[PDB]
Amino acid sequence: MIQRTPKIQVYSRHPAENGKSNFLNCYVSGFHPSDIEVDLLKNGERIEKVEHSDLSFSKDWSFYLLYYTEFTPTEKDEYACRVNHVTLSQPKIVKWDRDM
Amino acid sequence: GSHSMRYFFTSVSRPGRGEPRFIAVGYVDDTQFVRFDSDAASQRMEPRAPWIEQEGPEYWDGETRKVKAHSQTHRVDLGTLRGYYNQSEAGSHTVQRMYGCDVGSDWRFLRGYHQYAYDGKDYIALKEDLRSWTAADMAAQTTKHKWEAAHVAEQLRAYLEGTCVEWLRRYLENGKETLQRTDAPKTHMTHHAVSDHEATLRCWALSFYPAEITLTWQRDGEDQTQDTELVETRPAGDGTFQKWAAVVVPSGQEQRYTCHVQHEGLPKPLTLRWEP
Amino acid sequence: ILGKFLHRL
Repeated sequence: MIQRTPKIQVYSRHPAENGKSNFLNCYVSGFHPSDIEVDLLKNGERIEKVEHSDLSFSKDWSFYLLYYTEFTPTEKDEYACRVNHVTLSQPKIVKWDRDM
Repeated sequence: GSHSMRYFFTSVSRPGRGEPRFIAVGYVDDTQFVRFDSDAASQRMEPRAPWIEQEGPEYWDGETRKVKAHSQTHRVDLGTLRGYYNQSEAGSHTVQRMYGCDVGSDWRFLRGYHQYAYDGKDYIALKEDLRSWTAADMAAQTTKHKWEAAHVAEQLRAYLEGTCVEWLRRYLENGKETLQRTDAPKTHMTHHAVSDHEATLRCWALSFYPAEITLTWQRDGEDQTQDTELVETRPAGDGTFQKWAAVVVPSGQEQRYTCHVQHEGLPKPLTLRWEP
Repeated sequence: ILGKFLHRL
């Protein structure tokens, strides 16, 4: 059985400008098996209205998914992506950094 | 440029929990155009790009019949491989298949594929000649022999060099505005003080299509991969992609370093430099 | 379009 831990990136669709509508993205890639839990968080609380792409995979058979939600960033609000997978000993929470 | 059509299939067993999850997706280049998901409401092959929505009910009915037959195939495959490997009924396993075709700039056939993984590793694959098989182990030799007697390679060769290429050309004509475009990367540079002694330079490529890109750092003209970080190319969610590459450098020596960007949409590759 | 493929492992 191959198991691969996810790579996780949290970023915006467009350069972030406080008070301007945008999309917040959590891209999880390079993982195996396919079962994965992904939530977007706003100030630590899950966001319900999150969409995700159709499961696909790369040349090495590892999986990738994009999870995304419409949002308007402010200076005050903190965003993060929470991931759980069988390869993780506890869920991983990755904070949105606006230059990554 | 060259183009591809690829179909990707994933079947996942669910011990004690009924029928396998099955998900099929179709791509032209880096653009998804169809899906089927066993969890979804329609139980039909469905459009995922605008340009395919105009295919009529005969196309959808046909694609639905086939994709459901692909689902049933991989449902059986899960049971067969469990038997080949004498695995218990307790665990979840995965079968994946990809097939499809590449064409050159002339839109003529270049390469075909038809290959499988079991629990994340290669199981069997059609060789580039489209006449012979690579079996990963002694279980997969069983499948190879079976497929030789049933002349599976001959059938696949006919589809790959014929039907696959014909339809890829149809899709490239009818999805022209989306599929035949090139969007060159919008590039910039960012900088972070790490300490008195070190800085991070990050070279950005944004809003590009297709996904294929090369970002490299040089120091004094020399390829430099020590102390670099390159993230996986990622979807923006609007049909374009993003990537960045960073280097950690000694304070005050930033002018030695250059970022180089190669992309189909750039008639000359770009060189970026950072200044304070 | 998909192949009309029925072969099993």
